[PDB]
Amino acid sequence: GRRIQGQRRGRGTSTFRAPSHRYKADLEHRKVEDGDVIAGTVVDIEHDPARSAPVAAVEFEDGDRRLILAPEGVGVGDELQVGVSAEIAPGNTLPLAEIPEGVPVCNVESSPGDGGKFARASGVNAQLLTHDRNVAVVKLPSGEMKRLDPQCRATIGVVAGGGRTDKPFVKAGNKHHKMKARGTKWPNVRGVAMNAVDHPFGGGGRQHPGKPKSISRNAPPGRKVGDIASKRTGRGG
Amino acid sequence: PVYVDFDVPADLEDDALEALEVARDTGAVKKGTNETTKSIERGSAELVFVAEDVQPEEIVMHIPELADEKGVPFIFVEQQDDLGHAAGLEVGSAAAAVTDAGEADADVEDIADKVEELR
Amino acid sequence: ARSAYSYIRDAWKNPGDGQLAELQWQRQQEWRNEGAVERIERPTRLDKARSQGYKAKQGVIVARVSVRKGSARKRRHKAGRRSKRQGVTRITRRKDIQRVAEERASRTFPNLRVLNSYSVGQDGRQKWHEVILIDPNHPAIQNDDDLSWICADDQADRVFRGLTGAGRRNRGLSGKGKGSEKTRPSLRSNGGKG
Amino acid sequence: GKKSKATKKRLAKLDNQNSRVPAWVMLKTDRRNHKRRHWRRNDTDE
RNA sequence: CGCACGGAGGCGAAGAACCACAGAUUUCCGAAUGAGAAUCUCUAACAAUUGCUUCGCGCAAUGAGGAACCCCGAGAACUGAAACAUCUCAGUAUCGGGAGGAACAGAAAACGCAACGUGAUGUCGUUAGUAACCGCGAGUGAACGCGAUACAGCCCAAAC
RNA sequence: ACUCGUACGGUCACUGAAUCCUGCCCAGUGCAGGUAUCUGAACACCUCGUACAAGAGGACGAAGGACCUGUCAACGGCGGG
RNA sequence: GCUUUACUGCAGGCUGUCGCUGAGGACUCUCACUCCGGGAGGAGGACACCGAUAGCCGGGCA
Ligand SMILES: [Cl-]
Ligand SMILES: [Cl-]
Ligand SMILES: [Cl-]
Ligand SMILES: [K+]
Ligand SMILES: [Mg+2]
Ligand SMILES: [Mg+2]
Ligand SMILES: [Mg+2]
Ligand SMILES: [Mg+2]
Ligand SMILES: [Mg+2]
Ligand SMILES: [Mg+2]
Ligand SMILES: [Mg+2]
Ligand SMILES: [Mg+2]
Ligand SMILES: [Mg+2]
Ligand SMILES: [Mg+2]
Ligand SMILES: [Mg+2]
Ligand SMILES: [Mg+2]
Ligand SMILES: [Mg+2]
Ligand SMILES: [Mg+2]
Ligand SMILES: [Mg+2]
Ligand SMILES: [Mg+2]
Ligand SMILES: [Mg+2]
Ligand SMILES: [Mg+2]
Ligand SMILES: [Mg+2]
Ligand code: NA
Ligand code: NA
Ligand code: NA
Ligand code: NA
Ligand code: NA
Ligand code: NA
Ligand code: NA
Ligand code: NA
Ligand code: NA
Ligand code: NA
Ligand code: NA
Ligand SMILES: [Sr+2]
Ligand SMILES: [Sr+2]
Ligand SMILES: [Sr+2]
Ligand SMILES: [Sr+2]
Ligand SMILES: [Sr+2]
Ligand SMILES: [Sr+2]
Ligand SMILES: [Sr+2]
Ligand SMILES: [Sr+2]
Ligand SMILES: [Sr+2]
Repeated sequence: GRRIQGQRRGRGTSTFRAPSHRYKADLEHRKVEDGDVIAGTVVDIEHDPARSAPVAAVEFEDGDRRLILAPEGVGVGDELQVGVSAEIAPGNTLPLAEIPEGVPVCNVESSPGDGGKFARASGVNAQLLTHDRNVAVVKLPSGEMKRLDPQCRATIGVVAGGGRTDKPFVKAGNKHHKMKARGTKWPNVRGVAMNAVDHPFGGGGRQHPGKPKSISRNAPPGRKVGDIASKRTGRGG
Repeated sequence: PVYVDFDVPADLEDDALEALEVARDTGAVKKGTNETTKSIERGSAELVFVAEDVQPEEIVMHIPELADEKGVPFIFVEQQDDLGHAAGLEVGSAAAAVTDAGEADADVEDIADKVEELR
Repeated sequence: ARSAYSYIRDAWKNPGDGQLAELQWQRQQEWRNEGAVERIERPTRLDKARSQGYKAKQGVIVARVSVRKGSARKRRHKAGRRSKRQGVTRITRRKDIQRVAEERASRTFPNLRVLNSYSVGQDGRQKWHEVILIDPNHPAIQNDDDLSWICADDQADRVFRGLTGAGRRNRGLSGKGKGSEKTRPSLRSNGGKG
Repeated sequence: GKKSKATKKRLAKLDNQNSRVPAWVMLKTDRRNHKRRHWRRNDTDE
C-alpha cells in the first residue's frame, strides 16, 4: 500500500512541524554556582504560544532578562529568589531537598541541572512526599511515584492557567486556531473511513475495522495502529 | 609511563646526563633504540638510558624487562631531546647505552647503585 | 642478534596481552575522540611501517583512519525484487575495511599517493588503520631509489584503482595458480566473476 | 519584468539577428533567413 | 581581399594570396579558485584540501575534459525455465570513484601431461562444450598442457 | 519530527452536538498479565565419534507456545429444540 | 492495484548468546562505555548503545 499518516509524521515536513519561529522561550532554570544571592523582580506576565499557560518575565540582580514558567499568584512587582537557601514562597526555585514534604511543586528536574522536565502544563503539580539522604519521592500529575535525586531543582506552587480543560471548544474553528499554534496535523480522518491502500482499517462496503483493534507491541510502523498494546479495553468489567 | 615503574628525581637525572657527556668524550656510547637493544643482548652494556616521553611507547617498551634478564642497569630520563644532546646529537634519542665507560666508571657505578635502592 | 623492531612486532602478535593491552585501552580513549582521518608524526608500529616501505624522510606521511565495524549499510529495495535480491541485513561489501580506510585517507590528502596500510586495532564498533602516504612531488622522494616509482604518471590515484597491496589481496590476486582463474589480470577482464 | 544588463545584451542580439539577408549577398551567391523570430509567434529564451 | 559569381574601394615585385613550423594577441562565463551573480557585479585574493616549509600561499600538488577502450566499487528487471521461488537473463543495463595512450597483470609459499618434467605476465589458436555446477530441470562452464605472439628481469624490510 | 513540548501533555484509534440511555457473552480470534509443570534455538559445557574435523546424543534453558487469568465504547456474537 | 490464518521470503520488534568488557546462581565495585552539568562535578556502569549470530512474532513490504 501507501505509507500511513503516522509514517509521514516522522519525516518532519512543514505540515507536521511546530511553528518554532513563533515561539517565545525554552523555559529553563537559571544556572547558579552555589549560594543564594540571586533574586529578581517580575516585570511582565506574557502568553506563551507553545503551552497556552502564562509565562513570567523576570529581571535578575545581575541584569538578566529571561522568561520563566509562571506559577499561580505571581504578579508584577513581586520578588522571586533562586538558589539553595531560597525562601519557601510560591514561585521560588530551590532543590527538592530544601523543599518541605507535603508541598505542591512544579517544573521538576529529571537529572539535576537540566532545567525542568516534569509538571509544566496548565494547573498541574507534583507532590513531594518522602525524604532521605539518597532519594526524594515525588508524585507526578499522572499519580506515579517518581523516585528522584534531592539535588533536582523545582519551583514551588501549581502551574498557572488552571482549569483550561474545563470549558469546551464548542466549535471546530476554535480547535483550528489552537492547532495552528502546535505541532499537530488537524483534522483527523478515521482510518476506517479511508481506502485499504491507505490504512490497515481502510476498505470494505461499510465502515468497520478489518482485524481486531488491539495491536501487539512488536508490530512494525505501518501496522501499529488502533489500540497499541492495550492491557484491556472498554469501560465495564 | 607503562614501562616506567619508578620516578627518578631531577638531581639523579642531572648526575646521569653529566656522566653520559663524559662517556662519549673518553669511552664509547651507543645512540638510538636499535643500538641500545643490541648492546643489552651482546652483553656489552654497562648502563642504559631510556626516555619517558617516547610516543609511541612501543619503541622503548621492551628495555625494562630485557635489562632485568640480562642484569644490565637502567635509568629514566624525562625528556627525549636532552638524552640526544647528552649523547652528542642535534636530534633527540629515545634510548642511549654506555658501551664501556671512561673516567666516569666510579660515577656510573654509584648511579647504578642509587637506582637499585629506588627499586 | 634481535633488532629493536622485532620487539614491537612480537608485541603486536597478541594485542590483547601484556603491556600493549594497557596501552590500547588508554590510547583508544583518545582515538575515539579524534577524527576520521588524523595525521600522526610517527607510526604506532615502526617495524610494520618500515617493512611496508616507510622511511623517516620528507614527504612520507602517516595517518590514522577509523572506519565503522560490520556489514553493509544498505537501503532496502523500493521496487520489485525477487526473493534472492531482497536482502538487507546479511549483505556484506566486496571491499574490506582496510581498503575503505586507505581511500578515506587518500581523499583527505589529494596530492599524496597511498604506499600501504596496517591495522592498529579495534573496539566493539570501529576499526583503526594507519596509512603510509607519499608525496610524488617532493624531490626528497623523486631522488629516492626505493620510493621514486610512485612518482610515475600511471601511479596517480592508485588506491582507487586497487593497485595497493590491500587492493591486490582483496582482488583475489595472491595465488598465482589454482583458484585465480577469474581474478588475474583483472576482475573486470574476467566479467566480474571473482 | 525587470531585465538585467546581460539579459538586455542577449535580447539586443536576438533583435539584430532578426534583420534580413542583405541585397548584395543575393547577387554575390546568385540566389532566406532561417532564424526568423517574431515577438508573438516565436519564443526567445529565459 | 573565406563560405559568397555584388557594389565601392583596397592590397601585392618593399614578393601579397596560399601552405608548414614557431611566436604575439587571445574579452566574459566556464574545474572557475577573493566574494557574490541566469555570461554580470562588489572590495586584493592558489577558494577548498593537502605536502614542503624561510611557517610568508614563499615553493608545489589536487579539481575539470576526452569517441570508446582500461581499472576499482554499487548492481536491476523484462526474459528463459513454455507457470514459478533456486536457477536464467547477468555481474548484463544503469549508477559511484579513478588512470593511461593504452590500461590491468607480472618474476612462484606456481604447476602436479607425478616427472630424471615445466619455469614471470598478458594475449591468440587449441585443450572443450571436456572437468565442474544445476528444481541434477532449463541451462551454466573453467584449467593444467600444447602451438603461437613477445620476451626481461629486478628493489626493499631485517641480520652486520 | 514530535519538541522553545512534559500527563490540564501528545501519540494511536473508535463514535460523532445537546437530551434519555448504552443490556447479555471472554468459547474462537486479538491484546495484555501470570505460569508449578510441559515445549522452546544458537554459544559455552558434558558423552560417543574422529591422532583432529564432519557427525550423533545429553545437560541447562530466553522470548514464544501449551496452560491459567483479565479485557467487548477489542474483532465480533446474542439461535435451534 | 488490493486482501488474507495462500506459497515463499524481506524489513521491523522481542529474546538468548559472542565481541566491546574491567576489579573484587546470587552480589559488591569502578577504569572502559552512556547520559546530565558551563565547570567542579553528578547519574548510570560492565549493563546500555553498537557490531555478529540464534529462536519467536512479523501482508508493514516484495
Ligand atoms: Cl487538543
Ligand atoms: Cl592513492
Ligand atoms: Cl609441464
Ligand atoms: K526473475
Ligand atoms: Mg523549556
Ligand atoms: Mg478532547
Ligand atoms: Mg499548522
Ligand atoms: Mg474524524
Ligand atoms: Mg472510500
Ligand atoms: Mg495492507
Ligand atoms: Mg458507521
Ligand atoms: Mg462503524
Ligand atoms: Mg519474474
Ligand atoms: Mg586486459
Ligand atoms: Mg529593428
Ligand atoms: Mg567567484
Ligand atoms: Mg516465463
Ligand atoms: Mg520444469
Ligand atoms: Mg554463469
Ligand atoms: Mg590447473
Ligand atoms: Mg457520518
Ligand atoms: Mg548529549
Ligand atoms: Mg502481495
Ligand atoms: Na590522493
Ligand atoms: Na567467485
Ligand atoms: Na513570444
Ligand atoms: Na588562439
Ligand atoms: Na593551484
Ligand atoms: Na603558505
Ligand atoms: Na513461458
Ligand atoms: Na504470471
Ligand atoms: Na539451480
Ligand atoms: Na471470547
Ligand atoms: Na490495477
Ligand atoms: Sr540544556
Ligand atoms: Sr528542558
Ligand atoms: Sr475495513
Ligand atoms: Sr458493560
Ligand atoms: Sr625529534
Ligand atoms: Sr590525480
Ligand atoms: Sr503566444
Ligand atoms: Sr621468459
Ligand atoms: Sr479471549
